[PDB]
Amino acid sequence: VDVVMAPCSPVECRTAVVIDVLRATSTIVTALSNGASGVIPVKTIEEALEKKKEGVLICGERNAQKPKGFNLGNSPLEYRKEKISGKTIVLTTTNGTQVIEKIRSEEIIAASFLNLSAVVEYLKSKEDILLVCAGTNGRFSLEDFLLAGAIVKRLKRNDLGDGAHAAERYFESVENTREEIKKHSSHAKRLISLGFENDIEFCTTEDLFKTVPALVNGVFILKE
Amino acid sequence: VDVVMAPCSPVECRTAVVIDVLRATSTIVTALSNGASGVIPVKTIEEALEKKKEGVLICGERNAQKPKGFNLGNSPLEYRKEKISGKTIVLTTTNGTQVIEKIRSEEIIAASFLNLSAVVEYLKSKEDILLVCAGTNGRFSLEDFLLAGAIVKRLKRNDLGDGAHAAERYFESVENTREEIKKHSSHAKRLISLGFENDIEFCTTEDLFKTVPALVNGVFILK
Repeated sequence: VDVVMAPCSPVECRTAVVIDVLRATSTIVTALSNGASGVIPVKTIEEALEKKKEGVLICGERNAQKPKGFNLGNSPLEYRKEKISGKTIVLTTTNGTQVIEKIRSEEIIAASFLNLSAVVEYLKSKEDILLVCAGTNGRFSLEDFLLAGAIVKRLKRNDLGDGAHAAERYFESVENTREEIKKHSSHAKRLISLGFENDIEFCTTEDLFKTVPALVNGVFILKE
Repeated sequence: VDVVMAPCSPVECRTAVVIDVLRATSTIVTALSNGASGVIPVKTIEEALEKKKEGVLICGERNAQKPKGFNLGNSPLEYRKEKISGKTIVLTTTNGTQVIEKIRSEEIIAASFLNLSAVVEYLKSKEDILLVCAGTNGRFSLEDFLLAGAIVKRLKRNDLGDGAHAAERYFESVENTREEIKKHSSHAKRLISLGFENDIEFCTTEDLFKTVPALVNGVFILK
Protein backbone atom coordinates (compact mmCIF):
# COMPACT_ATOMS: atom_id res chain seq x y z
CA VAL A 1 0.00 0.00 0.00
CA ASP A 2 1.30 3.46 -0.87
CA VAL A 3 0.14 7.05 -1.16
CA VAL A 4 0.73 9.48 -4.03
CA MET A 5 -0.08 13.21 -3.94
CA ALA A 6 -1.10 14.80 -7.25
CA PRO A 7 0.61 12.23 -9.54
CA CYS A 8 2.09 13.51 -12.81
CA SER A 9 2.23 10.45 -15.03
CA PRO A 10 0.11 7.30 -15.14
CA VAL A 11 0.08 5.35 -11.89
CA GLU A 12 -0.66 1.62 -12.03
CA CYS A 13 -2.14 -0.57 -9.33
CA ARG A 14 -4.87 -3.15 -8.87
CA THR A 15 -7.09 -1.06 -6.58
CA ALA A 16 -6.95 2.75 -6.67
CA VAL A 17 -8.58 5.05 -4.13
CA VAL A 18 -9.12 8.65 -5.22
CA ILE A 19 -9.10 11.17 -2.38
CA ASP A 20 -10.27 14.79 -2.59
CA VAL A 21 -11.70 15.49 0.84
CA LEU A 22 -12.37 19.10 0.57
CA ARG A 23 -15.30 18.46 -1.54
CA ALA A 24 -14.80 16.44 -4.76
CA THR A 25 -14.88 12.96 -3.24
CA SER A 26 -16.96 14.25 -0.33
CA THR A 27 -19.47 15.53 -2.92
CA ILE A 28 -19.42 12.28 -4.89
CA VAL A 29 -19.99 10.14 -1.78
CA THR A 30 -22.70 12.45 -0.46
CA ALA A 31 -24.54 12.65 -3.79
CA LEU A 32 -24.65 8.88 -4.21
CA SER A 33 -25.41 8.29 -0.53
CA ASN A 34 -28.43 10.58 -0.90
CA GLY A 35 -29.94 8.78 -3.87
CA ALA A 36 -28.21 10.22 -6.95
CA SER A 37 -28.07 7.78 -9.89
CA GLY A 38 -24.43 8.47 -10.60
CA VAL A 39 -21.75 11.14 -10.68
CA ILE A 40 -19.90 11.76 -13.93
CA PRO A 41 -16.54 13.48 -13.52
CA VAL A 42 -15.88 15.84 -16.44
CA LYS A 43 -12.85 18.04 -17.19
CA THR A 44 -14.26 21.25 -18.67
CA ILE A 45 -17.26 23.51 -18.13
CA GLU A 46 -17.98 23.15 -21.84
CA GLU A 47 -18.19 19.35 -21.63
CA ALA A 48 -20.26 19.71 -18.46
CA LEU A 49 -22.86 22.09 -19.89
CA GLU A 50 -22.88 19.95 -23.04
CA LYS A 51 -24.39 17.00 -21.16
CA LYS A 52 -27.38 18.91 -19.81
CA LYS A 53 -30.70 17.07 -20.07
CA GLU A 54 -33.69 16.22 -17.85
CA GLY A 55 -32.74 14.24 -14.76
CA VAL A 56 -29.16 15.45 -15.20
CA LEU A 57 -27.62 18.25 -13.15
CA ILE A 58 -24.54 20.22 -14.19
CA CYS A 59 -22.42 20.65 -11.08
CA GLY A 60 -18.96 21.67 -10.06
CA GLU A 61 -16.72 24.59 -9.31
CA ARG A 62 -14.01 26.90 -10.56
CA ASN A 63 -12.30 29.02 -7.91
CA ALA A 64 -14.41 26.92 -5.52
CA GLN A 65 -17.58 28.68 -6.68
CA LYS A 66 -20.47 27.39 -8.82
CA PRO A 67 -19.89 28.31 -12.50
CA LYS A 68 -22.40 30.41 -14.40
CA GLY A 69 -25.35 28.40 -15.68
CA PHE A 70 -24.72 25.47 -13.34
CA ASN A 71 -27.34 23.77 -11.18
CA LEU A 72 -25.18 23.07 -8.12
CA GLY A 73 -21.73 24.02 -6.82
CA ASN A 74 -19.25 21.72 -5.08
CA SER A 75 -20.58 21.99 -1.53
CA PRO A 76 -21.63 18.52 -0.30
CA LEU A 77 -24.41 20.25 1.66
CA GLU A 78 -26.22 21.13 -1.60
CA TYR A 79 -26.68 17.46 -2.48
CA ARG A 80 -29.78 16.75 -0.40
CA LYS A 81 -32.09 13.85 -1.28
CA GLU A 82 -34.94 16.20 -2.16
CA LYS A 83 -32.79 17.77 -4.86
CA ILE A 84 -30.76 14.93 -6.41
CA SER A 85 -32.51 11.64 -5.64
CA GLY A 86 -32.70 9.53 -8.79
CA LYS A 87 -30.83 12.18 -10.77
CA THR A 88 -27.55 11.96 -12.66
CA ILE A 89 -24.82 14.35 -11.56
CA VAL A 90 -22.24 15.67 -14.01
CA LEU A 91 -19.36 16.93 -11.88
CA THR A 92 -16.53 19.17 -13.00
CA THR A 93 -13.90 20.51 -10.64
CA THR A 94 -10.50 22.12 -11.09
CA ASN A 95 -8.36 19.27 -12.43
CA GLY A 96 -10.91 16.67 -11.34
CA THR A 97 -10.64 14.32 -14.30
CA GLN A 98 -6.91 15.05 -14.45
CA VAL A 99 -6.12 13.00 -11.35
CA ILE A 100 -8.57 10.28 -12.34
CA GLU A 101 -7.15 10.00 -15.87
CA LYS A 102 -3.65 9.21 -14.58
CA ILE A 103 -4.95 6.05 -12.95
CA ARG A 104 -4.47 2.63 -14.55
CA SER A 105 -6.25 -0.01 -12.48
CA GLU A 106 -8.95 -2.65 -12.24
CA GLU A 107 -11.01 -0.41 -9.99
CA ILE A 108 -11.26 3.16 -8.74
CA ILE A 109 -13.28 3.96 -5.62
CA ALA A 110 -13.95 7.33 -3.98
CA ALA A 111 -12.91 7.90 -0.37
CA SER A 112 -13.77 10.67 2.10
CA PHE A 113 -13.99 11.00 5.89
CA LEU A 114 -17.75 10.61 5.31
CA ASN A 115 -17.34 6.95 4.30
CA LEU A 116 -13.96 6.16 5.87
CA SER A 117 -14.91 2.96 7.71
CA ALA A 118 -16.73 1.57 4.67
CA VAL A 119 -13.71 2.18 2.44
CA VAL A 120 -11.39 0.56 4.98
CA GLU A 121 -13.63 -2.51 5.11
CA TYR A 122 -13.67 -2.75 1.32
CA LEU A 123 -9.88 -2.50 1.11
CA LYS A 124 -9.02 -4.93 3.93
CA SER A 125 -9.15 -7.81 1.46
CA LYS A 126 -7.45 -5.97 -1.39
CA GLU A 127 -3.80 -6.37 -2.34
CA ASP A 128 -1.79 -3.70 -4.19
CA ILE A 129 -3.62 -0.56 -3.13
CA LEU A 130 -2.70 2.97 -4.19
CA LEU A 131 -4.30 5.93 -2.39
CA VAL A 132 -4.36 8.82 -4.88
CA CYS A 133 -4.67 12.27 -3.29
CA ALA A 134 -5.82 14.93 -5.76
CA GLY A 135 -3.89 17.75 -4.13
CA THR A 136 -4.79 21.40 -4.69
CA ASN A 137 -3.72 23.18 -7.88
CA GLY A 138 -0.62 21.00 -7.90
CA ARG A 139 0.15 21.64 -4.23
CA PHE A 140 0.14 19.39 -1.18
CA SER A 141 -3.32 18.81 0.34
CA LEU A 142 -3.21 18.27 4.11
CA GLU A 143 -6.79 16.96 4.34
CA ASP A 144 -6.22 14.42 1.55
CA PHE A 145 -2.96 13.28 3.16
CA LEU A 146 -4.71 13.06 6.53
CA LEU A 147 -7.46 10.78 5.21
CA ALA A 148 -4.85 8.65 3.47
CA GLY A 149 -3.01 8.29 6.78
CA ALA A 150 -6.21 7.31 8.59
CA ILE A 151 -6.95 4.68 5.96
CA VAL A 152 -3.41 3.29 6.10
CA LYS A 153 -3.39 3.11 9.93
CA ARG A 154 -6.63 1.13 9.97
CA LEU A 155 -5.46 -1.33 7.32
CA LYS A 156 -2.74 -2.53 9.70
CA ARG A 157 -0.28 -3.48 6.94
CA ASN A 158 3.50 -3.66 7.21
CA ASP A 159 4.07 -3.51 3.45
CA LEU A 160 3.90 0.29 3.19
CA GLY A 161 5.41 2.51 0.52
CA ASP A 162 7.11 5.78 1.52
CA GLY A 163 3.93 7.80 1.04
CA ALA A 164 1.79 5.45 3.11
CA HIS A 165 4.37 5.43 5.89
CA ALA A 166 4.65 9.21 6.06
CA ALA A 167 0.85 9.61 5.93
CA GLU A 168 0.34 7.11 8.74
CA ARG A 169 2.99 8.76 10.93
CA TYR A 170 1.48 12.17 10.20
CA PHE A 171 -1.99 10.84 11.07
CA GLU A 172 -0.72 9.52 14.42
CA SER A 173 0.35 13.07 15.36
CA VAL A 174 -3.17 14.46 14.92
CA GLU A 175 -5.33 15.00 18.00
CA ASN A 176 -8.41 16.37 16.23
CA THR A 177 -8.90 15.89 12.48
CA ARG A 178 -11.39 18.74 12.10
CA GLU A 179 -9.25 21.24 14.03
CA GLU A 180 -6.07 20.08 12.30
CA ILE A 181 -7.64 20.78 8.92
CA LYS A 182 -9.15 24.14 9.91
CA LYS A 183 -5.81 25.37 11.27
CA HIS A 184 -3.37 24.00 8.68
CA SER A 185 -5.08 23.35 5.36
CA SER A 186 -4.60 26.32 3.02
CA HIS A 187 -7.54 25.12 0.93
CA ALA A 188 -9.72 24.85 4.04
CA LYS A 189 -8.82 28.49 4.68
CA ARG A 190 -9.80 29.49 1.17
CA LEU A 191 -13.14 27.73 1.53
CA ILE A 192 -13.76 29.43 4.89
CA SER A 193 -12.85 32.81 3.39
CA LEU A 194 -15.51 32.30 0.71
CA GLY A 195 -18.14 31.38 3.29
CA PHE A 196 -17.97 27.58 3.09
CA GLU A 197 -16.88 26.85 6.68
CA ASN A 198 -19.91 24.55 7.07
CA ASP A 199 -18.41 22.34 4.33
CA ILE A 200 -15.24 21.83 6.36
CA GLU A 201 -17.27 20.57 9.31
CA PHE A 202 -19.41 18.29 7.16
CA CYS A 203 -16.43 16.96 5.22
CA THR A 204 -14.60 16.13 8.45
CA THR A 205 -17.56 14.20 9.86
CA GLU A 206 -16.55 10.55 9.98
CA ASP A 207 -18.77 7.71 8.85
CA LEU A 208 -21.91 9.71 8.31
CA PHE A 209 -22.27 7.31 5.37
CA LYS A 210 -21.48 3.63 4.75
CA THR A 211 -21.24 3.60 0.95
CA VAL A 212 -18.34 3.03 -1.48
CA PRO A 213 -18.56 4.73 -4.89
CA ALA A 214 -16.72 3.00 -7.71
CA LEU A 215 -15.93 4.40 -11.14
CA VAL A 216 -17.76 2.15 -13.58
CA ASN A 217 -17.52 3.06 -17.26
CA GLY A 218 -16.76 6.70 -16.53
CA VAL A 219 -19.44 6.95 -13.87
CA PHE A 220 -19.21 6.75 -10.08
CA ILE A 221 -22.00 4.49 -8.82
CA LEU A 222 -22.61 2.47 -5.69
CA LYS A 223 -21.33 -1.07 -5.28
CA GLU A 224 -22.54 -3.74 -2.86
CA VAL B 1 7.07 28.11 3.55
CA ASP B 2 5.65 25.02 1.86
CA VAL B 3 6.78 21.64 0.55
CA VAL B 4 5.90 19.92 -2.71
CA MET B 5 6.73 16.32 -3.63
CA ALA B 6 7.60 15.73 -7.29
CA PRO B 7 5.69 18.73 -8.76
CA CYS B 8 3.95 18.19 -12.10
CA SER B 9 3.72 21.75 -13.39
CA PRO B 10 5.93 24.81 -12.93
CA VAL B 11 5.74 25.99 -9.32
CA GLU B 12 6.62 29.61 -8.56
CA CYS B 13 8.30 31.06 -5.49
CA ARG B 14 11.01 33.63 -4.77
CA THR B 15 13.32 31.07 -3.18
CA ALA B 16 13.33 27.33 -3.82
CA VAL B 17 15.22 24.47 -2.20
CA VAL B 18 15.73 21.35 -4.30
CA ILE B 19 15.89 18.15 -2.27
CA ASP B 20 17.10 14.77 -3.57
CA VAL B 21 18.88 13.37 -0.55
CA LEU B 22 19.43 9.91 -1.68
CA ARG B 23 22.10 11.12 -3.89
CA ALA B 24 21.54 13.90 -6.49
CA THR B 25 21.60 16.91 -4.15
CA SER B 26 23.95 15.08 -1.79
CA THR B 27 26.15 14.60 -4.87
CA ILE B 28 25.88 18.26 -5.86
CA VAL B 29 26.73 19.42 -2.33
CA THR B 30 29.68 17.03 -2.03
CA ALA B 31 31.09 17.81 -5.48
CA LEU B 32 31.08 21.59 -5.00
CA SER B 33 32.26 21.35 -1.39
CA ASN B 34 35.26 19.37 -2.64
CA GLY B 35 36.40 21.68 -5.42
CA ALA B 36 34.23 21.12 -8.50
CA SER B 37 33.86 24.35 -10.49
CA GLY B 38 30.18 23.68 -10.98
CA VAL B 39 27.63 20.97 -11.65
CA ILE B 40 25.57 21.12 -14.84
CA PRO B 41 22.31 19.12 -14.78
CA VAL B 42 21.69 17.37 -18.10
CA LYS B 43 18.61 15.46 -19.27
CA THR B 44 19.81 12.65 -21.56
CA ILE B 45 22.90 10.44 -21.56
CA GLU B 46 23.43 11.54 -25.16
CA GLU B 47 23.58 15.19 -24.16
CA ALA B 48 25.98 14.42 -21.32
CA LEU B 49 28.43 12.58 -23.58
CA GLU B 50 28.45 15.50 -26.02
CA LYS B 51 29.84 17.82 -23.34
CA LYS B 52 32.99 15.74 -22.91
CA LYS B 53 36.21 17.78 -23.04
CA GLU B 54 39.22 18.85 -20.98
CA GLY B 55 38.24 19.92 -17.48
CA VAL B 56 34.85 18.19 -17.69
CA LEU B 57 33.64 14.93 -16.15
CA ILE B 58 30.57 13.08 -17.41
CA CYS B 59 28.71 11.75 -14.39
CA GLY B 60 25.36 10.36 -13.37
CA GLU B 61 23.18 7.31 -13.22
CA ARG B 62 20.49 5.16 -14.74
CA ASN B 63 18.94 2.51 -12.51
CA ALA B 64 21.31 3.91 -9.86
CA GLN B 65 24.42 2.71 -11.71
CA LYS B 66 27.10 4.58 -13.67
CA PRO B 67 26.43 4.33 -17.43
CA LYS B 68 29.11 3.20 -19.90
CA GLY B 69 31.48 5.97 -20.96
CA PHE B 70 30.86 7.94 -17.77
CA ASN B 71 33.62 9.11 -15.43
CA LEU B 72 31.68 8.94 -12.16
CA GLY B 73 28.36 7.47 -11.05
CA ASN B 74 25.99 9.14 -8.60
CA SER B 75 27.61 8.06 -5.33
CA PRO B 76 28.67 11.18 -3.38
CA LEU B 77 31.68 9.18 -2.15
CA GLU B 78 33.23 9.14 -5.65
CA TYR B 79 33.44 12.92 -5.65
CA ARG B 80 36.77 13.23 -3.83
CA LYS B 81 38.60 16.57 -3.97
CA GLU B 82 41.71 15.03 -5.52
CA LYS B 83 39.46 13.60 -8.23
CA ILE B 84 37.17 16.48 -9.23
CA SER B 85 38.78 19.63 -7.82
CA GLY B 86 38.65 22.37 -10.43
CA LYS B 87 36.64 20.19 -12.81
CA THR B 88 33.22 20.91 -14.30
CA ILE B 89 30.75 18.14 -13.47
CA VAL B 90 28.16 17.10 -16.04
CA LEU B 91 25.44 15.33 -14.06
CA THR B 92 22.55 13.39 -15.50
CA THR B 93 20.16 11.44 -13.32
CA THR B 94 16.99 9.57 -14.25
CA ASN B 95 14.70 12.53 -13.58
CA GLY B 96 17.07 15.32 -12.60
CA THR B 97 16.20 17.92 -15.24
CA GLN B 98 12.58 16.75 -15.04
CA VAL B 99 12.25 18.03 -11.48
CA ILE B 100 14.48 21.10 -11.86
CA GLU B 101 12.46 22.27 -14.88
CA LYS B 102 9.36 22.59 -12.70
CA ILE B 103 11.04 25.14 -10.43
CA ARG B 104 10.08 28.63 -11.51
CA SER B 105 12.36 30.56 -9.16
CA GLU B 106 15.22 33.04 -9.49
CA GLU B 107 16.80 31.67 -6.33
CA ILE B 108 17.30 27.91 -6.25
CA ILE B 109 19.56 26.12 -3.77
CA ALA B 110 20.47 22.48 -3.19
CA ALA B 111 19.96 20.86 0.19
CA SER B 112 21.05 17.63 1.87
CA PHE B 113 21.58 16.45 5.44
CA LEU B 114 25.24 17.12 4.60
CA ASN B 115 24.72 20.91 4.59
CA LEU B 116 21.53 21.19 6.66
CA SER B 117 22.55 23.96 9.08
CA ALA B 118 24.15 25.91 6.23
CA VAL B 119 20.88 25.73 4.29
CA VAL B 120 18.89 26.78 7.36
CA GLU B 121 21.09 29.84 7.99
CA TYR B 122 20.86 30.80 4.32
CA LEU B 123 17.05 30.69 4.40
CA LYS B 124 16.75 32.68 7.63
CA SER B 125 16.42 35.91 5.64
CA LYS B 126 14.15 34.61 2.87
CA GLU B 127 10.53 35.71 2.47
CA ASP B 128 8.80 33.05 0.38
CA ILE B 129 10.27 29.54 0.39
CA LEU B 130 9.31 26.36 -1.42
CA LEU B 131 11.07 23.11 -0.54
CA VAL B 132 10.89 20.92 -3.63
CA CYS B 133 11.36 17.19 -3.01
CA ALA B 134 12.35 15.29 -6.17
CA GLY B 135 10.48 12.09 -5.42
CA THR B 136 11.42 8.60 -6.61
CA ASN B 137 10.25 7.82 -10.15
CA GLY B 138 7.20 9.97 -9.51
CA ARG B 139 6.47 8.37 -6.13
CA PHE B 140 6.79 9.81 -2.63
CA SER B 141 10.39 10.01 -1.32
CA LEU B 142 10.51 9.50 2.44
CA GLU B 143 14.09 10.72 2.85
CA ASP B 144 13.37 13.95 0.96
CA PHE B 145 10.23 14.60 3.02
CA LEU B 146 12.24 13.99 6.20
CA LEU B 147 14.90 16.54 5.24
CA ALA B 148 12.17 19.00 4.27
CA GLY B 149 10.59 18.56 7.70
CA ALA B 150 13.94 19.00 9.48
CA ILE B 151 14.44 22.26 7.59
CA VAL B 152 10.97 23.60 8.37
CA LYS B 153 11.52 22.78 12.05
CA ARG B 154 14.77 24.76 12.14
CA LEU B 155 13.38 27.75 10.25
CA LYS B 156 11.12 28.48 13.23
CA ARG B 157 8.34 29.79 10.97
CA ASN B 158 4.58 30.02 11.56
CA ASP B 159 3.56 30.64 7.96
CA LEU B 160 3.60 27.01 6.78
CA GLY B 161 1.71 25.63 3.81
CA ASP B 162 0.17 22.13 3.92
CA GLY B 163 3.31 20.34 2.79
CA ALA B 164 5.56 22.07 5.31
CA HIS B 165 3.22 21.34 8.20
CA ALA B 166 2.87 17.67 7.26
CA ALA B 167 6.64 17.37 6.80
CA GLU B 168 7.37 18.97 10.16
CA ARG B 169 4.87 16.69 11.96
CA TYR B 170 6.35 13.69 10.23
CA PHE B 171 9.88 14.75 11.22
CA GLU B 172 8.71 14.99 14.84
CA SER B 173 7.68 11.34 14.72
CA VAL B 174 11.19 10.18 13.85
CA GLU B 175 13.44 8.87 16.62
CA ASN B 176 16.48 8.31 14.38
CA THR B 177 16.90 9.80 10.90
CA ARG B 178 19.26 7.15 9.56
CA GLU B 179 17.26 4.21 10.90
CA GLU B 180 13.97 5.73 9.75
CA ILE B 181 15.32 5.95 6.22
CA LYS B 182 17.01 2.52 6.16
CA LYS B 183 13.79 0.87 7.32
CA HIS B 184 11.09 2.83 5.51
CA SER B 185 12.56 4.44 2.41
CA SER B 186 12.01 2.24 -0.64
CA HIS B 187 14.83 3.95 -2.56
CA ALA B 188 17.18 3.66 0.41
CA LYS B 189 16.40 -0.06 0.56
CA ARG B 190 17.01 -0.28 -3.19
CA LEU B 191 20.40 1.45 -2.91
CA ILE B 192 21.32 -0.83 -0.01
CA SER B 193 20.45 -3.89 -2.13
CA LEU B 194 22.70 -2.52 -4.87
CA GLY B 195 25.72 -2.14 -2.57
CA PHE B 196 25.40 1.54 -1.70
CA GLU B 197 24.88 1.31 2.08
CA ASN B 198 27.87 3.67 2.47
CA ASP B 199 25.91 6.29 0.51
CA ILE B 200 22.97 5.92 2.90
CA GLU B 201 25.16 6.60 5.93
CA PHE B 202 27.06 9.41 4.23
CA CYS B 203 23.99 11.19 2.83
CA THR B 204 22.25 11.07 6.21
CA THR B 205 25.28 12.54 7.99
CA GLU B 206 24.49 16.07 9.16
CA ASP B 207 26.71 19.09 8.49
CA LEU B 208 29.85 17.65 6.96
CA PHE B 209 29.84 20.73 4.75
CA LYS B 210 28.94 24.40 5.14
CA THR B 211 28.34 25.18 1.48
CA VAL B 212 25.06 26.07 -0.22
CA PRO B 213 25.00 25.18 -3.93
CA ALA B 214 22.86 27.52 -6.01
CA LEU B 215 21.56 26.81 -9.50
CA VAL B 216 22.57 29.91 -11.44
CA ASN B 217 21.17 29.85 -14.97
CA GLY B 218 21.71 26.15 -15.62
CA VAL B 219 24.73 25.52 -13.42
CA PHE B 220 25.02 24.71 -9.72
CA ILE B 221 27.86 26.81 -8.28
CA LEU B 222 28.94 28.35 -4.99
CA LYS B 223 28.17 32.08 -4.96
